[PDB]
Amino acid sequence: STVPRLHRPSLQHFREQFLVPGRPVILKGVADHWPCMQKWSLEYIQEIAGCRTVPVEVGSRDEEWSQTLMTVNEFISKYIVNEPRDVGYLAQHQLFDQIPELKQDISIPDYCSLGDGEEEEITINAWFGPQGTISPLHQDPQQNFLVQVMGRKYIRLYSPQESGALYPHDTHLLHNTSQVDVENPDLEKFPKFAKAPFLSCILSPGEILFIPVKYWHYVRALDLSFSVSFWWS
Ligand SMILES: O=C(O)c1cc(C(=O)O)c(NCc2ccccc2C2CC2)cn1
Ligand SMILES: [Mn+2]
Repeated sequence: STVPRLHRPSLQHFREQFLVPGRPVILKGVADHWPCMQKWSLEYIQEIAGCRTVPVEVGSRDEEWSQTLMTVNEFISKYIVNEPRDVGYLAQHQLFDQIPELKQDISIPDYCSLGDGEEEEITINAWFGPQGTISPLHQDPQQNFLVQVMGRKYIRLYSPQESGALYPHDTHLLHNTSQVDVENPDLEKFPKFAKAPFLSCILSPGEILFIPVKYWHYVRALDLSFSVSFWWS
Protein backbone atom coordinates (compact mmCIF):
# COMPACT_ATOMS: atom_id res chain seq x y z
CA SER A 1 0.00 0.00 0.00
CA THR A 2 0.90 3.69 -0.29
CA VAL A 3 2.32 6.24 2.14
CA PRO A 4 -0.43 8.52 3.51
CA ARG A 5 -0.40 12.20 2.56
CA LEU A 6 -1.33 14.79 5.21
CA HIS A 7 -1.56 18.54 4.60
CA ARG A 8 0.09 20.75 7.24
CA PRO A 9 -0.57 18.38 10.17
CA SER A 10 -0.05 19.79 13.64
CA LEU A 11 3.14 19.12 15.57
CA GLN A 12 1.20 17.03 18.09
CA HIS A 13 -0.54 15.08 15.31
CA PHE A 14 2.78 14.35 13.62
CA ARG A 15 4.45 13.60 16.95
CA GLU A 16 1.79 11.19 18.19
CA GLN A 17 0.68 9.42 15.01
CA PHE A 18 4.00 9.21 13.13
CA LEU A 19 7.19 10.40 14.87
CA VAL A 20 6.79 8.50 18.13
CA PRO A 21 5.45 5.27 16.51
CA GLY A 22 7.83 5.59 13.56
CA ARG A 23 5.31 5.54 10.72
CA PRO A 24 6.24 7.10 7.37
CA VAL A 25 4.10 9.90 5.98
CA ILE A 26 4.20 12.47 3.17
CA LEU A 27 3.65 16.05 4.37
CA LYS A 28 1.85 18.42 2.00
CA GLY A 29 1.41 22.17 2.22
CA VAL A 30 4.69 22.53 4.10
CA ALA A 31 7.58 22.97 1.66
CA ASP A 32 5.49 23.65 -1.45
CA HIS A 33 6.00 27.41 -0.91
CA TRP A 34 9.71 27.25 -0.09
CA PRO A 35 11.66 29.50 -2.49
CA CYS A 36 13.53 26.50 -3.90
CA MET A 37 10.27 25.27 -5.45
CA GLN A 38 10.11 28.13 -7.98
CA LYS A 39 13.75 29.26 -8.25
CA TRP A 40 15.79 26.08 -8.62
CA SER A 41 16.24 25.40 -12.32
CA LEU A 42 19.41 24.12 -13.94
CA GLU A 43 20.02 27.70 -15.08
CA TYR A 44 19.71 28.94 -11.49
CA ILE A 45 21.85 26.17 -9.99
CA GLN A 46 24.64 26.95 -12.46
CA GLU A 47 24.52 30.68 -11.73
CA ILE A 48 24.78 30.22 -7.97
CA ALA A 49 26.89 27.06 -7.70
CA GLY A 50 28.32 26.28 -11.15
CA CYS A 51 31.96 26.99 -10.28
CA ARG A 52 31.91 25.22 -6.89
CA THR A 53 33.55 21.83 -6.36
CA VAL A 54 31.11 19.11 -5.27
CA PRO A 55 31.54 15.36 -4.63
CA VAL A 56 29.94 13.18 -7.31
CA GLU A 57 29.26 9.44 -7.17
CA VAL A 58 29.65 7.54 -10.46
CA GLY A 59 28.65 3.98 -11.30
CA SER A 60 27.73 1.70 -14.16
CA ARG A 61 24.13 0.76 -14.91
CA ASP A 62 25.56 -5.36 -10.69
CA GLU A 63 28.28 -2.65 -11.06
CA GLU A 64 30.03 -0.45 -8.42
CA TRP A 65 30.03 3.21 -7.26
CA SER A 66 33.22 5.28 -7.18
CA GLN A 67 33.51 8.87 -5.95
CA THR A 68 35.19 11.85 -7.61
CA LEU A 69 35.25 15.67 -7.53
CA MET A 70 34.23 18.28 -10.09
CA THR A 71 32.55 21.65 -10.44
CA VAL A 72 28.76 21.86 -10.52
CA ASN A 73 29.06 23.05 -14.12
CA GLU A 74 31.07 19.94 -15.01
CA PHE A 75 28.61 17.65 -13.22
CA ILE A 76 25.58 19.05 -15.05
CA SER A 77 27.44 19.08 -18.36
CA LYS A 78 28.57 15.45 -18.42
CA TYR A 79 26.00 13.78 -16.17
CA ILE A 80 22.67 15.55 -16.83
CA VAL A 81 22.47 17.21 -20.24
CA ASN A 82 24.98 15.67 -22.67
CA GLU A 83 23.45 12.19 -23.05
CA PRO A 84 25.45 10.96 -20.05
CA ARG A 85 27.66 7.94 -20.63
CA ASP A 86 27.48 6.84 -16.97
CA VAL A 87 25.34 7.71 -13.95
CA GLY A 88 26.61 10.61 -11.85
CA TYR A 89 25.03 11.73 -8.59
CA LEU A 90 25.70 14.86 -6.54
CA ALA A 91 24.62 12.84 -3.53
CA GLN A 92 24.69 13.18 0.26
CA HIS A 93 26.45 16.53 0.11
CA GLN A 94 25.95 19.41 2.55
CA LEU A 95 25.69 21.81 -0.37
CA PHE A 96 24.02 24.43 1.83
CA ASP A 97 26.88 24.70 4.31
CA GLN A 98 29.18 25.13 1.31
CA ILE A 99 26.81 27.57 -0.41
CA PRO A 100 24.84 29.66 2.13
CA GLU A 101 23.13 31.62 -0.65
CA LEU A 102 21.21 28.40 -1.36
CA LYS A 103 20.24 27.98 2.30
CA GLN A 104 18.00 31.03 1.93
CA ASP A 105 15.84 29.04 -0.51
CA ILE A 106 14.90 26.40 2.10
CA SER A 107 13.93 26.12 5.76
CA ILE A 108 14.09 23.54 8.55
CA PRO A 109 10.68 21.85 8.93
CA ASP A 110 9.08 22.92 12.20
CA TYR A 111 8.41 19.25 12.93
CA CYS A 112 12.13 18.80 13.63
CA SER A 113 11.81 20.71 16.92
CA LEU A 114 9.99 17.61 18.22
CA GLY A 115 13.38 15.87 18.33
CA ASP A 116 15.85 15.60 21.19
CA GLY A 117 18.75 17.08 19.21
CA GLU A 118 19.92 20.60 18.45
CA GLU A 119 19.00 22.50 15.30
CA GLU A 120 22.72 23.13 14.75
CA GLU A 121 23.23 19.34 14.53
CA ILE A 122 20.66 18.77 11.76
CA THR A 123 22.43 17.47 8.66
CA ILE A 124 21.05 18.97 5.44
CA ASN A 125 22.14 17.08 2.32
CA ALA A 126 21.57 17.85 -1.35
CA TRP A 127 20.65 14.99 -3.70
CA PHE A 128 21.05 16.42 -7.21
CA GLY A 129 21.21 13.91 -10.03
CA PRO A 130 19.70 12.63 -13.27
CA GLN A 131 16.90 10.23 -14.02
CA GLY A 132 17.96 6.76 -12.96
CA THR A 133 19.85 7.26 -9.70
CA ILE A 134 19.14 4.29 -7.43
CA SER A 135 19.97 3.95 -3.76
CA PRO A 136 20.43 0.51 -2.23
CA LEU A 137 17.81 -0.50 0.29
CA HIS A 138 19.23 0.94 3.49
CA GLN A 139 18.41 2.45 6.88
CA ASP A 140 19.83 5.58 8.51
CA PRO A 141 20.45 6.26 12.22
CA GLN A 142 18.35 9.45 12.40
CA GLN A 143 14.91 10.77 11.55
CA ASN A 144 14.63 12.11 8.02
CA PHE A 145 12.50 14.60 6.11
CA LEU A 146 13.19 14.02 2.40
CA VAL A 147 12.02 17.15 0.58
CA GLN A 148 11.46 16.78 -3.17
CA VAL A 149 12.18 19.98 -5.10
CA MET A 150 12.69 18.93 -8.74
CA GLY A 151 11.40 15.87 -10.55
CA ARG A 152 9.89 12.78 -8.93
CA LYS A 153 11.31 9.82 -7.04
CA TYR A 154 9.96 6.31 -6.58
CA ILE A 155 10.59 5.27 -2.97
CA ARG A 156 10.03 1.95 -1.20
CA LEU A 157 9.90 1.69 2.59
CA TYR A 158 10.31 -1.43 4.73
CA SER A 159 9.80 -1.27 8.50
CA PRO A 160 12.72 -2.18 10.80
CA GLN A 161 10.58 -5.14 11.88
CA GLU A 162 11.22 -6.59 8.40
CA SER A 163 15.02 -6.54 8.67
CA GLY A 164 15.15 -10.34 8.56
CA ALA A 165 13.49 -10.50 5.14
CA LEU A 166 15.91 -7.91 3.69
CA TYR A 167 19.16 -9.86 4.24
CA PRO A 168 21.47 -7.08 5.47
CA HIS A 169 25.16 -7.33 4.69
CA ASP A 170 27.21 -8.99 7.41
CA THR A 171 30.18 -6.62 7.15
CA HIS A 172 29.75 -4.05 9.91
CA LEU A 173 30.38 -1.29 7.36
CA LEU A 174 27.34 -2.46 5.35
CA HIS A 175 25.09 -3.92 8.05
CA ASN A 176 22.72 -1.00 7.35
CA THR A 177 22.40 -1.97 3.66
CA SER A 178 20.34 -4.72 2.04
CA GLN A 179 21.83 -7.31 -0.29
CA VAL A 180 18.57 -7.35 -2.28
CA ASP A 181 17.92 -5.49 -5.53
CA VAL A 182 14.49 -4.13 -4.61
CA GLU A 183 13.09 -3.78 -8.13
CA ASN A 184 14.51 -7.11 -9.35
CA PRO A 185 15.02 -9.33 -6.28
CA ASP A 186 16.91 -12.62 -6.46
CA LEU A 187 14.21 -14.71 -4.80
CA GLU A 188 16.17 -17.96 -5.16
CA LYS A 189 18.81 -16.47 -2.84
CA PHE A 190 16.53 -14.04 -0.95
CA PRO A 191 13.15 -15.81 -0.77
CA LYS A 192 11.94 -14.06 2.39
CA PHE A 193 12.06 -10.74 0.52
CA ALA A 194 9.05 -11.58 -1.66
CA LYS A 195 6.58 -11.75 1.23
CA ALA A 196 7.89 -8.73 3.16
CA PRO A 197 5.23 -5.98 3.23
CA PHE A 198 6.22 -2.43 2.39
CA LEU A 199 5.07 1.11 1.69
CA SER A 200 5.67 2.86 -1.62
CA CYS A 201 5.11 6.28 -3.16
CA ILE A 202 6.17 8.61 -5.95
CA LEU A 203 7.51 11.67 -4.16
CA SER A 204 6.74 14.73 -6.29
CA PRO A 205 7.89 18.36 -5.99
CA GLY A 206 6.61 20.27 -2.99
CA GLU A 207 6.23 17.08 -0.93
CA ILE A 208 8.15 15.87 2.13
CA LEU A 209 8.60 12.19 2.96
CA PHE A 210 9.11 11.43 6.65
CA ILE A 211 11.42 8.40 6.78
CA PRO A 212 11.36 7.24 10.45
CA VAL A 213 14.73 6.53 12.05
CA LYS A 214 16.11 3.17 10.86
CA TYR A 215 13.25 2.74 8.37
CA TRP A 216 14.64 0.91 5.34
CA HIS A 217 14.22 3.16 2.29
CA TYR A 218 14.95 2.53 -1.40
CA VAL A 219 15.01 5.56 -3.70
CA ARG A 220 14.99 5.79 -7.50
CA ALA A 221 14.79 9.02 -9.50
CA LEU A 222 12.20 8.95 -12.29
CA ASP A 223 13.20 12.34 -13.71
CA LEU A 224 15.93 14.92 -13.30
CA SER A 225 15.72 15.19 -9.53
CA PHE A 226 16.85 17.55 -6.78
CA SER A 227 16.07 16.47 -3.22
CA VAL A 228 17.03 17.98 0.14
CA SER A 229 17.21 15.60 3.11
CA PHE A 230 17.06 16.67 6.76
CA TRP A 231 18.69 14.17 9.14
CA TRP A 232 17.59 15.01 12.68
CA SER A 233 17.12 13.37 16.07
O1 LIG B 1 17.30 10.86 2.45
C1 LIG B 1 17.88 9.74 2.49
O2 LIG B 1 17.95 9.11 3.58
C2 LIG B 1 18.53 9.16 1.23
C3 LIG B 1 18.23 9.68 -0.03
C4 LIG B 1 18.83 9.16 -1.17
C5 LIG B 1 18.51 9.72 -2.57
O3 LIG B 1 19.07 9.24 -3.59
O4 LIG B 1 17.69 10.67 -2.70
C6 LIG B 1 19.73 8.11 -0.98
N1 LIG B 1 20.45 7.47 -2.10
C7 LIG B 1 21.79 6.93 -1.82
C8 LIG B 1 22.68 6.73 -3.07
C9 LIG B 1 22.12 6.68 -4.34
C10 LIG B 1 22.93 6.49 -5.45
C11 LIG B 1 24.31 6.36 -5.30
C12 LIG B 1 24.88 6.41 -4.03
C13 LIG B 1 24.07 6.60 -2.92
C14 LIG B 1 24.72 6.65 -1.51
C15 LIG B 1 24.98 7.93 -0.70
C16 LIG B 1 26.13 6.98 -1.01
C17 LIG B 1 19.98 7.64 0.31
N2 LIG B 1 19.38 8.17 1.36
MN1 LIG C 1 19.22 7.26 3.42
